[PDB]
Amino acid sequence: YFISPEQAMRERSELARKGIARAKSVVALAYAGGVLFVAENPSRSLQKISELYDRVGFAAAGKFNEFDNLRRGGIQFADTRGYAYDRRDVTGRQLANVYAQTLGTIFTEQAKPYEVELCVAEVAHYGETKRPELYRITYDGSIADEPHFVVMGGTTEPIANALKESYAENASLTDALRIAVAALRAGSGVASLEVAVLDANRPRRAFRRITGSALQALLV
Amino acid sequence: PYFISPEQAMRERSELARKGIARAKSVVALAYAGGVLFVAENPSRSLQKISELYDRVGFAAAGKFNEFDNLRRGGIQFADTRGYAYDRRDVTGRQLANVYAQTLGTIFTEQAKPYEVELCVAEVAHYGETKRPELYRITYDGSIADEPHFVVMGGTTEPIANALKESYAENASLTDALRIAVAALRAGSLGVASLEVAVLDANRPRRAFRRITGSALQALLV
Amino acid sequence: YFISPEQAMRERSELARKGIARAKSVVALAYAGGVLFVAENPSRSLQKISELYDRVGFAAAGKFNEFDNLRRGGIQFADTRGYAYDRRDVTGRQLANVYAQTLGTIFTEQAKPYEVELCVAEVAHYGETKRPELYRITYDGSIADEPHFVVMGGTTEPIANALKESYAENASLTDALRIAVAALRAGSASLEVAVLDANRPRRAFRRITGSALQALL
Amino acid sequence: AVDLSSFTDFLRRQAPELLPASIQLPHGATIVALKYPGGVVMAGDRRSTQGNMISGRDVRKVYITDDYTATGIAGTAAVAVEFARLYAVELEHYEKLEGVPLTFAGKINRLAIMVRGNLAAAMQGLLALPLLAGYDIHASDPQSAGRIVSFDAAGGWNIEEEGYQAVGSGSLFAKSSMKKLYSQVTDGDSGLRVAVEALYDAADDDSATGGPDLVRGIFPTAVIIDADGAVDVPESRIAELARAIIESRS
Amino acid sequence: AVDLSSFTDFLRRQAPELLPAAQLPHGATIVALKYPGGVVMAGDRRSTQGNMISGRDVRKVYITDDYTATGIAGTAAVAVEFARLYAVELEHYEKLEGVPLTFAGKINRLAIMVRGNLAAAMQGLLALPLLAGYDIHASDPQSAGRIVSFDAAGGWNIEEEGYQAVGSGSLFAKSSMKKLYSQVTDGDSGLRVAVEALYDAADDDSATGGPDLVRGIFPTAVIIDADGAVDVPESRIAELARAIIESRS
Amino acid sequence: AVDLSSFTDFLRRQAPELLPASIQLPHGATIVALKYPGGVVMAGDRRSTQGNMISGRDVRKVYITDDYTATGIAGTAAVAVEFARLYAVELEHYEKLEGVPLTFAGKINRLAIMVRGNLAAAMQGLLALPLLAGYDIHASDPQSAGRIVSFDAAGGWNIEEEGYQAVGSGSLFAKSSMKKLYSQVTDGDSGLRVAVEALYDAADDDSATGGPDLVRGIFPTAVIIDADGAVDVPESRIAELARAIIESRS
Amino acid sequence: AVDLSSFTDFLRRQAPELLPASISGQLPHGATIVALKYPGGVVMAGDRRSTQGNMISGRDVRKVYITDDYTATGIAGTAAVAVEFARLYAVELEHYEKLEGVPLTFAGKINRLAIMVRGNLAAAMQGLLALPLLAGYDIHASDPQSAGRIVSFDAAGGWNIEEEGYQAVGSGSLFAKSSMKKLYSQVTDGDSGLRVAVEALYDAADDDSATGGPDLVRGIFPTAVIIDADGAVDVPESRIAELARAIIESRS
Amino acid sequence: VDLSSFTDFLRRQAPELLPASISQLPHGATIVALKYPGGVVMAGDRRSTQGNMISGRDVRKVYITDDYTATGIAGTAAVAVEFARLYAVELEHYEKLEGVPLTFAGKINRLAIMVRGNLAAAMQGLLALPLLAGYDIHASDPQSAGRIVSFDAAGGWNIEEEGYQAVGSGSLFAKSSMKKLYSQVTDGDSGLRVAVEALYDAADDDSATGGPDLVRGIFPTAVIIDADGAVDVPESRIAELARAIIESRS
Repeated sequence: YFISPEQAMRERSELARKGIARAKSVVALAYAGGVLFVAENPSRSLQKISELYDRVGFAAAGKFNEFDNLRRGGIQFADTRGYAYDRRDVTGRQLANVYAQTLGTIFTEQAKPYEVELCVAEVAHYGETKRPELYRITYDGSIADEPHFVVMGGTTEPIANALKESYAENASLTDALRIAVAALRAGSGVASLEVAVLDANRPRRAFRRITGSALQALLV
Repeated sequence: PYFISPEQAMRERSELARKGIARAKSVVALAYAGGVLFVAENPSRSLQKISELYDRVGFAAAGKFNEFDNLRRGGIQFADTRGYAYDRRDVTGRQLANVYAQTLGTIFTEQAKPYEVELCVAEVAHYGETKRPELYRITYDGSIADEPHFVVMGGTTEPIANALKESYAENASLTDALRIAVAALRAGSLGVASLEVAVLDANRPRRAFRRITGSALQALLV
Repeated sequence: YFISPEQAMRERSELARKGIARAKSVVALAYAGGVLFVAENPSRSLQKISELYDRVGFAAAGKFNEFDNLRRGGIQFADTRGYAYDRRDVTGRQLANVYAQTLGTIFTEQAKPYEVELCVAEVAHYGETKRPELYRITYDGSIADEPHFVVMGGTTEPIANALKESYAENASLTDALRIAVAALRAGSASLEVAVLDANRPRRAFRRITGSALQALL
Repeated sequence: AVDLSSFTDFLRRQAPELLPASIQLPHGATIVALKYPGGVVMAGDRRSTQGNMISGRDVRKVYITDDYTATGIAGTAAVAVEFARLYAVELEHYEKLEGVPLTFAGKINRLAIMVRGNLAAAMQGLLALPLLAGYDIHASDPQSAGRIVSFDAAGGWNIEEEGYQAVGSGSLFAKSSMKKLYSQVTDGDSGLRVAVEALYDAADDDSATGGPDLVRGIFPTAVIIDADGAVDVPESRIAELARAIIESRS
Repeated sequence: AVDLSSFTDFLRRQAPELLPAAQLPHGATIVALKYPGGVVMAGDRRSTQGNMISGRDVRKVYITDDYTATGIAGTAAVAVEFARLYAVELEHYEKLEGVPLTFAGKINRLAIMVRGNLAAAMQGLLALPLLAGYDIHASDPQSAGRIVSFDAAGGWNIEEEGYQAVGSGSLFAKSSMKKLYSQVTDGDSGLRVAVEALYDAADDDSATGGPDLVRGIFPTAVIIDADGAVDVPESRIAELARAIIESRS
Repeated sequence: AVDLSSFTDFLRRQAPELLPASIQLPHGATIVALKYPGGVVMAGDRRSTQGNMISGRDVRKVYITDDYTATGIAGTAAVAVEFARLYAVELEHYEKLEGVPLTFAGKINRLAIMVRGNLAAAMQGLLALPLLAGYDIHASDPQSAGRIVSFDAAGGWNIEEEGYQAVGSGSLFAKSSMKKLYSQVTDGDSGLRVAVEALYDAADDDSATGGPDLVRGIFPTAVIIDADGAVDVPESRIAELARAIIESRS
Repeated sequence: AVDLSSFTDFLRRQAPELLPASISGQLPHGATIVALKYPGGVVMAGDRRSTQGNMISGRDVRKVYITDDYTATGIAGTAAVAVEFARLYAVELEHYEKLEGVPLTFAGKINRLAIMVRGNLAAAMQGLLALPLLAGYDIHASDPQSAGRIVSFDAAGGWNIEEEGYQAVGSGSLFAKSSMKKLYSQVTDGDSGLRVAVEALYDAADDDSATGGPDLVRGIFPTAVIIDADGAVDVPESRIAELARAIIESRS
Repeated sequence: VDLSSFTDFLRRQAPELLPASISQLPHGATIVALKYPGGVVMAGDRRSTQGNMISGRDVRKVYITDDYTATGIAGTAAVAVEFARLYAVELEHYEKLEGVPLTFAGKINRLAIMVRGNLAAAMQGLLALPLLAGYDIHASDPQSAGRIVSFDAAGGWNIEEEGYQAVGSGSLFAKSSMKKLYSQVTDGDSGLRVAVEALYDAADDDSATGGPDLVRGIFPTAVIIDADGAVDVPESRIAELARAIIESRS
């Protein structure tokens, strides 16, 4: 005989949700500045938000070793396509499509699926005027195209609604930051927060981490 | 869990697939004077459930994205390669469908989990020829169907299928066909921002596939 | 009998937990001198605390053949990266991140997971002024960024609290040594001690043994 | 793992021994081909030489390879014979697998790949230079349907706009002769005469090309192809045409 | 390992045989120049084997996508294999990724095909391509036109001069354009200058064929502006040829 | 299979075709680099030659490879532009994977491995001889921070404590010229003059090195790097420095 | 397989690229290195020149390196190859120590270096030649006075523990050796040994244009390392400059 | 098949350790060996040369490889030492694994395989020509127990019935000398005298073989083997024998 697919399906699926649910949370939202990344993160050495390519950012929630492994593989894919073609040929859509294929395969063929949820975000190139793009990729490889914000990690509904109620299409960075912080606290300080943004204004490398003094200032 | 008989496995596998599909967005493909029309509901602007495979051959799918994007890419590899080893005119929709059947058929039987996808390969005639468009639907099982006028896949079909059957017109103009398709899609439950539309235009000399988007689409809708 | 995904994890996880629970204990804490390593160890030939690279130390608890294995691979990884680039490019953060990936994989793919828990510690380079760093990596592959001390092996809570109550940021080596020993006894030649020292120009690691160790106490 | 439906790609994968490529062999031939309205004709001599010695006098170098095409091969005899058999199988194999014959352009491309894949062996003397003659059913105009294609050693192929072509050791002589006689081609009979005459001329100036042997009764072989398919021309009709040319030269 | 949406890369992995890696028929002259809002490219039709003329109808300039054309010189066989393959490589990426390559990515891709043929080129199967394109993404339409040349090692160069040529008569064609360039003010004057530079090359190089009046065979050309790439009609060139011929008499 | 977090090591394992793996071509360039208080400057000519013919006159050979370093590559043009691109990606790849840039010594070591791994191809004439200029933030003294590193064909690297260096066909002329002009270097503007002058001198005695073209207005390209990072010198500032020199030689 | 706790092998097994195995189907070179034994000690020194044909390519090159607490290596040959060997050998030595908790015996350190050399024979045949000289203090030796060690290697990895009391390698090595043959009886301690060494190097630079002698205008002098029971130490520049001027004024 | 072979083991796990190489050096030596009743003695010179230069004067070339055997190696100094070290380990390894030492025939065969597997390297200069001397305990007669075995470069081995043998650059001279002196061997003392004299004669006619150095006090090294096992002959005993010979020649 073989083994039950519905059974395997269900158990593997439940296992992944539990790991993520028990995990720290992250939010990403569009703003005039472009895209804002906020995640609750006590540690000072372990990132949950990173740069993938020029105008492409990455945020994740779940088991660290598992998503840091995905972050690396993603940076390898981007650097390689930008080398084989040109930097301008690398897109958020492509990185997302890759992660989908990957999580999809891990889910189906590995021992344990990946207890992770991730977000790939892309702002426009210096000077262009393009709406920011946000993608969420599930542990099972499902992929979603989000118009304004994405929430992942822990218990989301609260955080999600909180954001649904207060979202602004073109919020100033400080205002957007406050809103994000509010949703996060509402969902469940500088020391406890990891923040960074993809800045359209930056000429080439959009990714910037907002830390210490500057963050505190922005917070209030 | 507990191991079952092969007969049981087919039933389970089979169910697992049917559910995944039944739970996804829908797509319709229908013949028209223009050639072939593709309509699917896509809230997504970047994601594509409808694509060009070769010159006069288009593809549409429903199911799990990563899984049918995977099959979309393989088909493009297969077609480009055959067109290169022989000539572009030797690549046919019949061949691409035959391939997908073999592929899904094997994934179904040998993979961990079967593919939660349903797909359609459509082919219009070459610039200047006069040939009835061809539509093929390929199941997760890998079974293949030769459809004369239209194909429906994704989500709950019966409503869409019957509605489409009732309003289908053999020589419908591009505008009339699009409207009918949208109406059929609605029975499964639609503007330019929740729709993904494209055609395999027989009129075009070489690359028949064309995406109808934004402004142009909007005018077509109403 | 046969088991389920959720089951398998609890079992593997348990098996690991027990094995670690059943091994000798180790503590690592920040101090003015840099980092101190104390472990209860009866044996005179089998180490639980080792040097990984110039300013990077390693300490572990669990099954010996299993963590000696990881000590070796960490020395291979560090030497290789320091050769391909420069010695100054090798960091504790990197070694920790590697161990996380490794235990993470062993945990998921091996017939049995590793009954080990480990600590990677890094002091600053001669002359720099950087807060020591300590990382704990579990059998599960989970990684933690510890600000002042780390405890692993056997029954920790006692040892942990004992340290939580008595920890001091700038304690002298003798003072820090005494604080660590006190915490260790609570947990319960036969003791293994070494330090990562900022003062040393290149190799921070040093084992405190015999007479010098006795005097320090 | 991409199915090409290619007999030769299958062979390389499974039974490489059967492939032609290897590593003074018998060689030398003159082959001509021309287009006449509603048709194409192709003919080749019968000689084979090793150095100065005549090794063969009955050699057939022109073969019908499918219902609408024929190939004539010039070069080492061993290589040429192998290529023709294999190409015909490759063509019929794709037809059986896909239920439909290859388009003319696909047939050309396939032959080109076989040629190009022999370039290494050609550099070492195992040279096979083919000439392809075909009638295209899907061609828009029936009168202009006939096709002539030549291949260079690297597989480069060229469809002949000029109306005629030749390959082999006496090819220059044959081509210069057709250049003069071509205007006299108005149908398959006039075109056939112009072909055998060009081969006669090649045999006249090249010792590697054999002309009509009246003592043994060996004559060039020819194939003609029009909308009704490819046919082998019967010997007697060529003997007749040869005697005409001969008598006419004396 | 890592998918690159590259047709050539795929071919080596699954279909190595399809991949390409005396004397053979060779010799060509190809020119390309920029005119405001456009670029034009033309090539001769001759093919030689030693001193013998092996071909007189050879086409060496091909539209490779809606905004680019490539002209290749060297061994005729290797140069034609290259145009077909490069066009497929370009359209394959577009279908896989739903968006065409940026101009710089199209150049980089061609450079990799060339460079990977260096070994073969050393042994005579040389292919020296010239790429002409209009870049839609370029800030100014007038400066939209692009000309890129490749050396045998894959090195590529975007010409800031305004024109370029490759092939056996390339020096003659370049020297000729050096004098005639100032007369280029539009697509018609620019096409004239191109056909003339090719005339001059055929005049001093026996390997480049000039216009043949008896057979009505003339260079082939392609012009590319914001509205895409188009084949110039033979007749259009033929009458540009006579104009030059008559003008030289 | 330790992960070195190297982009090229990754390419080698999974994408060999991308790498300029190697089994007359345009060449000829002169690159100079010098240290001035609190800074480093680097400049290169624009010529490319094939034999005696001038194949290029706009070639750029000096590239900013990260915020604090630039590389000038002399040798076969093909092989050098590729080397600069690859090296820049290698550097930024490690930074994104490790969240921190390589130490200067690490950057040097990485370039040396790329060079040394090309020795076989360089034997066959696909030579690439690089020059590396950088400012080290980590270094204790900002004024003496500037760094110049040269590489021999086997990957050997030397850190020049002289304060200047050059590579390429006119490098001897450029180095002898700087040997006399160096004492005049006291800031970033004098150092950039001396650099443009050394390059002028090289162009004067070497036909493979092109000097300032006043007719087309093409000038050497330069990059300067101090504590605030690496910057492209604007054409106009170089053009003015050129006239200064020309004017002054007349 | 059998683990040897060898960093080299590991590189070979998983990192072939890192290894200076740059052997394939004029580079900078030229140096003179000397080494001699004094009671309870050993000293080693090397010049600073590098040449490419007749051109002087380097004038500051360091060719003598402390490789562990009780050993140093001087490598003459191709400059790029020699420098790579010195860094690699030092890692290989410290790698074994960390893995096994104990440093290699002196005989083990020799054997290991010999394998690295021997495995470079093919590349050496092609001009990638590095010929090393090893100097060390053996703690385990019964006699502290006789503890110092000098080992030379031929291109095939053959090694020889010098019984003479001194050795040299490089383009000026014959001159340096002939010089020490006369000056050796004057060696009684570390300082007299260090003087003899700088003189032998002076004599090599006098007869060989590939070996550079003391540059008084730029102030570049040979580099040296001395090793006794307290470990290996870099001799300070000024002590060598002083010693140089003594020899120079004494030759005049 | 486990052969209990240390070399065969390295071969599949650690080739790097193996002496054998593929893809000038110090050398030269003279090694003699002779049979005396109830014993065998073997001796070798101490010189090493590179061209005309004397590269070594203390070289030991004769080693006790086991309790009843010794080997002396000629050819390239590095190769010979590696061979001697390895051969001894190979012998002791089989003994430990099987609890019993190899028969004499087996020890010969094993050395022959090591030699033969070095032929390719021998063709390129890394030559190692060994001489094996041993006492066989299991031999039927104690007097006839002593053995001398020589090897050609292909591994061919020969057991010497003549009573003596030599290898190396001065071997012809040493063999001609022993041919005259052999009848004087009646015991181990006389036999060791003839061996030291044959080596003296080889040094006399060959500049690559060094004779007794009375100024530095360096003499040939020797090993004697009888029923009680192999022992190194002490230096003084040989020095004294040398002086007797020198005195006697003056």
